[PDB]
Amino acid sequence: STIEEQAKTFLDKFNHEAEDLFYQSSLASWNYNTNITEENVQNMNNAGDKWSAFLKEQSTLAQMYPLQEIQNLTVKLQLQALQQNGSSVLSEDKSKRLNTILNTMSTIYSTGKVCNPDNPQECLLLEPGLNEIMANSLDYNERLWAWESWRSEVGKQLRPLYEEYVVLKNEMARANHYEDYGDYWRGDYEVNGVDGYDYSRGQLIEDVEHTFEEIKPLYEHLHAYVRAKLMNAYPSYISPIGCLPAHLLGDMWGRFWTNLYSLTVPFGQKPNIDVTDAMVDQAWDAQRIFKEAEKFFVSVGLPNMTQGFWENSMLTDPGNVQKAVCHPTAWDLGKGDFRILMCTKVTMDDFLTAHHEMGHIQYDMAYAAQPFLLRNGANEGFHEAVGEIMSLSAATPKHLKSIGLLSPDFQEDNETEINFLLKQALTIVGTLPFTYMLEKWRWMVFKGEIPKDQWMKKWWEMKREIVGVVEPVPHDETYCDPASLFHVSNDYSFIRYYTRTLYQFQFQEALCQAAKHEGPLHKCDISNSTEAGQKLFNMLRLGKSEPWTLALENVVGAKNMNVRPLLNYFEPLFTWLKDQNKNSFVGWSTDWSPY
Amino acid sequence: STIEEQAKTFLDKFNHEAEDLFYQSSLASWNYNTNITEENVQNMNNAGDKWSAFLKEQSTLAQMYPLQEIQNLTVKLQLQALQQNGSSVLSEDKSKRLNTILNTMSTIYSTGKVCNPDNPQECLLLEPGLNEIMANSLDYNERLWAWESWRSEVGKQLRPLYEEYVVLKNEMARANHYEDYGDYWRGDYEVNGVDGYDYSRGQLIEDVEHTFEEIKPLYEHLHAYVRAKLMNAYPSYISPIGCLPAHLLGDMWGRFWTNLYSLTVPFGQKPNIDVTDAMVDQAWDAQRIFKEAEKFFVSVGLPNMTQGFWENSMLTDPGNVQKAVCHPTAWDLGKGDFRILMCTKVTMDDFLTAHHEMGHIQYDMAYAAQPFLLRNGANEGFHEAVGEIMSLSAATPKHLKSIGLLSPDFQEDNETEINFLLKQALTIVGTLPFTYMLEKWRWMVFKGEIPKDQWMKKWWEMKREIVGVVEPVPHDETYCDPASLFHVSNDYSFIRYYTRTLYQFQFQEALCQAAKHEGPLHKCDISNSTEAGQKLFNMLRLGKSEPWTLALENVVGAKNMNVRPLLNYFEPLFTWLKDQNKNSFVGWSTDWSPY
Amino acid sequence: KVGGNYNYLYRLFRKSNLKPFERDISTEIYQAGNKPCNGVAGFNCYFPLRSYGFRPTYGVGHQPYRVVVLSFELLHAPATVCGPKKSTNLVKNKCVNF
Ligand SMILES: *[C@@H]1O[C@H](CO)[C@@H](O)[C@H](O)[C@H]1NC(C)=O
Ligand SMILES: *[C@@H]1O[C@H](CO)[C@@H](O)[C@H](O)[C@H]1NC(C)=O
Ligand SMILES: *[C@@H]1O[C@H](CO)[C@@H](O)[C@H](O)[C@H]1NC(C)=O
Ligand SMILES: *[C@@H]1O[C@H](CO)[C@@H](O)[C@H](O)[C@H]1NC(C)=O
Ligand SMILES: [Cl-]
Ligand SMILES: [Cl-]
Ligand SMILES: [Zn+2]
Ligand SMILES: [Zn+2]
Repeated sequence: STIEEQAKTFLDKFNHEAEDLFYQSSLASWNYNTNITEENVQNMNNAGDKWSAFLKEQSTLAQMYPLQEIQNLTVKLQLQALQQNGSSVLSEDKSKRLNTILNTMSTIYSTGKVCNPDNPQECLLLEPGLNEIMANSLDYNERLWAWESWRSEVGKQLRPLYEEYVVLKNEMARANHYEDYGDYWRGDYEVNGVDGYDYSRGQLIEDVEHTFEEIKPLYEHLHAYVRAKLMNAYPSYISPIGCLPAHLLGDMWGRFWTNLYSLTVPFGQKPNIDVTDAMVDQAWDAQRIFKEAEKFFVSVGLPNMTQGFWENSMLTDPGNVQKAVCHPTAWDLGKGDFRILMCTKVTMDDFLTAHHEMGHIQYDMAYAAQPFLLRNGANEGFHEAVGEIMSLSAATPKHLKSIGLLSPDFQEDNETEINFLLKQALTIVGTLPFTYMLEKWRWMVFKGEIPKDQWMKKWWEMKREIVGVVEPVPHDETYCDPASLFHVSNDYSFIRYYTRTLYQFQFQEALCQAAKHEGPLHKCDISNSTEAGQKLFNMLRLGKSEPWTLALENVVGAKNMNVRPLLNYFEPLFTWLKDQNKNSFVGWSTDWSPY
Repeated sequence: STIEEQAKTFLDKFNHEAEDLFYQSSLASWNYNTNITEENVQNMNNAGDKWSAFLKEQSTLAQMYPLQEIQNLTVKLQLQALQQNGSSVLSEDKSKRLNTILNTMSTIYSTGKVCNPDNPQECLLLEPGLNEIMANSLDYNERLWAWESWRSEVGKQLRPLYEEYVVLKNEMARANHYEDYGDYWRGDYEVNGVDGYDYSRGQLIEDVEHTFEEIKPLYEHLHAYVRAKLMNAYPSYISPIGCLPAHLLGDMWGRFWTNLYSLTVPFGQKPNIDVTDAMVDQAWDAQRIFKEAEKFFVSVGLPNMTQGFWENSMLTDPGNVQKAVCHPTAWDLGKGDFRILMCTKVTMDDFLTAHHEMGHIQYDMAYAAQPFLLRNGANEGFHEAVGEIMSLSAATPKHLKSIGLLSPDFQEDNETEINFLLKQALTIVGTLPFTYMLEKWRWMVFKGEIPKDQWMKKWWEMKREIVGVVEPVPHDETYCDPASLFHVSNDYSFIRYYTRTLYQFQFQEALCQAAKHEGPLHKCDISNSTEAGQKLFNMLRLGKSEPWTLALENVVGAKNMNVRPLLNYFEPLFTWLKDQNKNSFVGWSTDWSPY
Repeated sequence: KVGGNYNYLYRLFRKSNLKPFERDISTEIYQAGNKPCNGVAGFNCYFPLRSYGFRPTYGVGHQPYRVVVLSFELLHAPATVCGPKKSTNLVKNKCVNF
């Protein structure tokens, strides 16, 4: 019997046993999340350790196959996903050291608390209080001091840990026949063994740079507009032709500019489209919202949720007697068990989040007929894109007025359209440069193109050049601004939020063509579009059993990433900004600084 | 849908539309040629401009395909033949300049007229009068002065134009991802994308030099014999061991030595085989000659001519009331329409020319089932070779006596055989060195290996070294002898007459083996040889849908050009010359000159 | 005609193959590319029907050929479709086979 038969038998046995054990582990984790108790904590803990040990021993047994004689691409991909040695390649000492470094990084970031000179006992941590200030504080000195102190307190303590983590991850990935940990991360988009759809790790950086080359103009104009609008709220601090401070972006790190809508509102006289009060007047609840989302999804042509979903899923907070995590979560426990954990309130935000979670559950159910090792999205960005397209199509005025939320005696106008487009750009296109520069800096650090004595200098220079955000005060090299972010200190890839942000519009523009849309892309609704629903399901069904490029070709018709749909989405907003971005010089001078 | 389906659809649409429009254009051009009238001229003009504009717009639309993802060699070749940008790559200014240069070159060569010191009003142009002199004049001074004056008048005026044309074509071809225009010309023989039959452009020069290395001895002996025979006709002017003047070759440029048979006749007592008077005695006409050619072609196993051929083709001059071009022409109007335009007279020359045109039409009909972009010969030399093999096989005494032209009471002898072989060598092998040296000089000029201040010097040195033709008088560098030729000033490739001259004998020797020949190659007749006819049709049917090397392998069995058949054809003549070329030293001394 | 008979058109592109004895008059723009083209003739969006342009100078392979298919099948209702039944003469005063 050739190695192929042995591999097939081992993969079948592993599929069965891992399905069982992963269902057990997901059930324990769900019981813990839905009810925070020591017993459920112990259940989650023992289930998790047993599942992880089973996976590790199976991977150890899977390494006994050379993988070069096999020809079945499915078995090949399953083994590649199961044969990855991982952190066990390094000696045990490096393993313990890296685990300790990661643990202390995560704890210092979580348990970080900043003491202030205002009072000896007025310390506030990051999540509460500090974010409230960074979001709603209009005082220059207050937010400046907070933004400076958080960094000076966290990055200065994390820098000695990052200096170890970088080199440790570099020596770990390099041992795995990779160039560095940055390349190991890019291995997710790696496609090999299939001519016509292959995709190397190195092509990702080039394609991302090419897409940013086209993203730049719209972001340049948006930044110019935000600057011109911030001169009145923060006078005597902003330059006409210079960059913007880092503590005026609305958040601790400036990842999202949602908090700037209150200051850069084009037309604040007319309020935005909000159906909150319109829901309580009709006595709406979580059940009704989720059933409306169900009717919307099935109208597109997707299957109805499982019976166990409405029975086992907890869609409303039972109160502070069964305590649970109030984060919107999609739970695919496996073996046909799907649930959604969300403290659904009567609000438009909860409506959109429920639509997103239902779309995620639909995606999860699409590829339910695939092996355990292939029961996942095409890549790290496809799932979130599929989940966000639903929230986008649902937030349109036409959909809100078709289901009875928006009154028929109201016709959208250009003012509200521009307002909504700009508010969406604050978070969709306003965060693309941040993610791009962060990922580029991390890649260059992992590759070694940036020496250890030039980390913060190169970071700030790249910030000034790409995002146009200048440093408020001089920063010594002992600082560590990148580590101040959750995804950087917690060892999480950040490029997913860029590729996913592009795939979102790639799918939106690909489904509007099937629905026979006749207006702008931001007014498209895939509701009642059976052809678009089927075209999407034909890709969600594949999951990970096929390359991500082939999956993209099924829906969008293109083999590689494309950003033209993103620009087409904000084309009216782009024209409006160009018409408004003529009172001052467009662009920023990186040589200028507020100090 | 992959790019391949789009390419196939576009190619089908283009095939249909281009077939229609090219049939229209060919019909207009035929109506013009067969009847020179302003109305037919306007028809040809508008049809031609519309067809050219259609072709240009289609090529512009064809460039939208990368051509690297496609794998079908047929579609690949069709696109390559249709995607060639051509002269449109350069800026419009260079285009207008090159068009003006070409136009003025062609007009100056055509409208060139030489005034002479004999009388102030005794000017004669090139085609009439001057050629008569250069062919039949036996006076040294007369032909010398004519040969010198034509050059001094035409080349001196064309040199400033050639200095521009060379650089313009070099900058044009180089922009097309080529090395120079000389390399662009060699692209016709380029074969790529098919291992085992590939052929690069650079290999053509090496193979041509290798074939000339074997052509040299026979040409050396032929030149020695012609020189030894010219000493009696032009005494006091020719050297025993030196080269030959340029004005004693029988033509303005010495391309063909046919006019030297009257002077270098081995045995002038016995006349050559001429069936002219034997045809008028039997009341022969164009119809009978063409029907005999038809019977000969079908006897080999080829299909009969189309019914429209005998109905639409004009095979005899109707007189000077429907004026037409008296040049023997094969017309493939397309869509199954084939015609032959020739003022067929009662002469052996007309017989051979009609056989040639009928063979060309047979070749054209062979690949009639191929796409429009592939309805052509394997290369620029295969068509003329296929047309000349028929005239060669038809001019044999056995064929002339089998059809009733030659009397049965006449058995060929060695004297007439040697006479015919030598007269054939005057035009077949006597012109190979001229073509070879001309093409080599043009290639070296296009590549830049010859500086601008060494054009004529290198030209004359290469002439002396290869062809053994010395310059009669000192020539200043303002002269331009190459431009004096039609094919050089009119921007026409000249290597076709060499590769074709070799393919002729390659096919002749390849078909004689199938006919079970038992004598010399010059006595072979492919008549009544069904196997040879089928072997030839199996290659003519391919046309351009397959590489020229594969086509050559089908008939000759060799993948590359070969000249051994050429030497085998003139092997008896070679032995006779060697036996006769012992009264004087064989070869020429390039250091000697008549001045 | 000497100028070309462009009255006869034929379909060159179609989404799928026609069924037996199927008739399709649709003249919609065949989508050869990725986008629908919004129903306009352009790049990657070709018109399905093409003309013939028969001329008297065309070859036998391209000349027009009028084709017909009389076509005869079986069901229930008896039919008047039945060939002519001929006849002979009338003889009298002699027993024959009628
Ligand atoms: C590949 O594996 C799948 C699942 O085991 C199987 O159905 C398929 O036939 C295999 N193909 C080959 C030819 O190995
Ligand atoms: C979908 O169909 C329903 C029922 O006809 C209709 O009420 C709703 O407006 C439609 N939605 C859209 C915008 O297509
Ligand atoms: C190549 O083109 C030919 C002729 O159109 C077609 O018959 C064949 O299927 C094509 N092959 C490929 C590999 O595309
Ligand atoms: C071909 O056959 C014809 C018919 O008999 C005959 O007249 C002729 O001699 C043959 N041609 C040759 C030279 O083989
Ligand atoms: Cl920062
Ligand atoms: Cl010359
Ligand atoms: Zn999500
Ligand atoms: Zn010819």
